[PDB]
Amino acid sequence: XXXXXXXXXXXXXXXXYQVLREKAASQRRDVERALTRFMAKTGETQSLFKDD
Amino acid sequence: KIVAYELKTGGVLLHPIFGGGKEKDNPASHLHFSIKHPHTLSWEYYSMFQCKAHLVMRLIENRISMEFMLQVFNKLLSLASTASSQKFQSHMWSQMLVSTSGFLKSISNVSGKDIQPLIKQWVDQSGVVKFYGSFAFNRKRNVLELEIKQDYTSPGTQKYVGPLKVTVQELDGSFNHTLQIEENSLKHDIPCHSKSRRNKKKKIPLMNGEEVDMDLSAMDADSPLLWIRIDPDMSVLRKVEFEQADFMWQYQLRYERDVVAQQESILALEKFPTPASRLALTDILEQEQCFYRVRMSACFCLAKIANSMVSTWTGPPAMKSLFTRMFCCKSCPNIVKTNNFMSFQSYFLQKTMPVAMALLRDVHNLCPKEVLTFILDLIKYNDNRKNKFSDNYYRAEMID
Repeated sequence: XXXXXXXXXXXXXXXXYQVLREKAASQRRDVERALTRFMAKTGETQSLFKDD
Repeated sequence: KIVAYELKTGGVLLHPIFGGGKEKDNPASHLHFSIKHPHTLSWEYYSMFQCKAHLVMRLIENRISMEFMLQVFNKLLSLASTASSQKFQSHMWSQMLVSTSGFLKSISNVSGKDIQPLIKQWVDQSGVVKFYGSFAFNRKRNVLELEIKQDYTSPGTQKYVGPLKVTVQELDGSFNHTLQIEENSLKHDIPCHSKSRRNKKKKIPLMNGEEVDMDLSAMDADSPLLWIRIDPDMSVLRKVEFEQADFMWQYQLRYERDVVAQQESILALEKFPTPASRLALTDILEQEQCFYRVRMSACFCLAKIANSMVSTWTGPPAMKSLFTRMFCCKSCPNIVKTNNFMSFQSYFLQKTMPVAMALLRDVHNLCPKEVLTFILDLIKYNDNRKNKFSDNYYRAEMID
């Protein structure tokens, strides 16, 4: 079969349930902290310590 | 609110009485004037005024039929709406001032009972009554039979209320109710239960309807009693102090037909104990259809008692198993995440529980590290618009 016949490649299952929703929720946390850092250094800023 | 405020402060009194003629007659001048005036009082005072207003109308339920209350109020509003909406009957019009005296008169016209004692107790002696109804145990194979003493004295803010009655649950039997007296150095009996013996055979001789329960777990050699109560319908303004066997408290938490009883055994077992059976019965209470806020204070019971589990860490890191065994989204492989609403038992319960989990501390550095990281993970796994319910307060109490 290694020369004559052929096959088909789908190649991406990735269906690991808890791992999937870990990916999604971790990404949501990322976008949270990203926009936080952005408007953090963007707008009027007051701190918790001095100069953070 | 009422007990806390009138033990902070003096009474909240409902005068008919003046200090007319530049007279005071104000023991309740612990801060300020009240008699003729709105604008002396505190919002603490005015709030508790309304609260005593609720509960004294409950006492008027306690002496008089609700149907008669409908009768009274219909007569009130009949006379008022009659006296309204006319050509101003001259000199004959102020029937819409329907104040205390003639109202009382109309009550007694509907049913004249001894409610002027009710007045001079509660309307006209602004005092909260604690209760040292001291549990004794006769028919502990005792010659004397099912007896408990009545006791009270605690000044600063005290009051002595005598003739009332007492509500007791037997094993599987009668709601025993027993009179009270003044001159309160008293000893009293119970309308005795049967010889509840061979109770392996007497499994359920009709506890309360078709309720189903079996434990010989209590001190059941000679305990034909289950629960003490004075006035479960909460007649007298009360703060009741007594002691039972802890078995009886926990078994009341196995079931009772009063939220009153359930949260007060919640408080009584928040004080002292730590068996793991306490933890067990607590969790058992948390997992049924019983009540919402019962379970919230039950969470705080677990908080106190697992804080008493420092050297006695016998149970697990608590309540993680409760999020395990009560919460399956898609069987929840080790973490509960998504869309857990529309069942508002679970709404309040998920809203409450991780706070009491964040209380769980044992003295090394009080070390709730697993709980810490777990709660951070809870904050991770929040829902999209699949929840139609604005995932808001859940965030708020995870933050708290």
